[PDB]
Amino acid sequence: HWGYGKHNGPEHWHKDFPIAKGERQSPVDIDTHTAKYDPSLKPLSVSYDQATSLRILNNGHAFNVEFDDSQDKAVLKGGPLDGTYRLIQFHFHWGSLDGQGSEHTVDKKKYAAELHLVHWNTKYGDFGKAVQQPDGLAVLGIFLKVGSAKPGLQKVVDVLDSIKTKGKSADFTNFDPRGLLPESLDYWTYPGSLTTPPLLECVTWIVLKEPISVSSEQVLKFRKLNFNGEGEPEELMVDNWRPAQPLKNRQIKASFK
Ligand SMILES: O=C(O)/C=C/c1ccc(O)c(O)c1
Ligand SMILES: [Zn+2]
Repeated sequence: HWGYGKHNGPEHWHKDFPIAKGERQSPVDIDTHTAKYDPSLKPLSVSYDQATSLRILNNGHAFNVEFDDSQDKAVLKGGPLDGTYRLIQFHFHWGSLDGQGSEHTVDKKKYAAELHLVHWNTKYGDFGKAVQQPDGLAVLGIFLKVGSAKPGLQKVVDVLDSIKTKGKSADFTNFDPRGLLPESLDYWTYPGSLTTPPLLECVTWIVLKEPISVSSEQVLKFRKLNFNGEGEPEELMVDNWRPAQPLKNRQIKASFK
């Protein structure tokens, strides 16, 4: 199957998922000088106070912290969005070195990692139906740079040993995702896609301008995870990021002047 290796990595995905060469693929490079401020963009509304996390799972490509999305608990609205989007899970993409790891880039700059808070449009009823729609998902992207530790990330770092290999999961209740947000909600937004197969073109991307800082020790722990399952040759889970894709006929809008 697909992955991030030399023989099954991003350059190969188009053979099983032709949409990989589509008109609105993600990630993209955000050219800060070309992005245009859009004064009509409403401020983002991130309501995570009633968030209910459930479990953390190593799925062989990244680890996902899953939330109960059977009710309007944790929701994203406003900004470029029409309607209410419910948080279903968050995950990260990271590198084998601090100089790479993010999927979106800013003026070609690569960050050490990137957090994706995934939300689906409640007008579509469930996640599976939402990914089949052009405005089905809203993903909040947050860059991570290596520096000071992020306290709100430590509980995730400490449970990683329990989900080292593909297919392993662990209880992960009472985790507050608000601890992963930067101070400012200034953002860039554009229409795009899932960045892993099936690469569906169903995402309104909202990428925050302000990165969060995490420590070298925190990201080092991410790099101890495994892509393989237990009892299989160890392949470290590093560089699970897709590189920037052609912008094509799209404009990236900024919420700030
Ligand atoms: O196939 C699915 O069921 C979900 C895929 C998925 C979900 C969230 C992402 O950011 C992404 O790249 C892919
Ligand atoms: Zn992602």
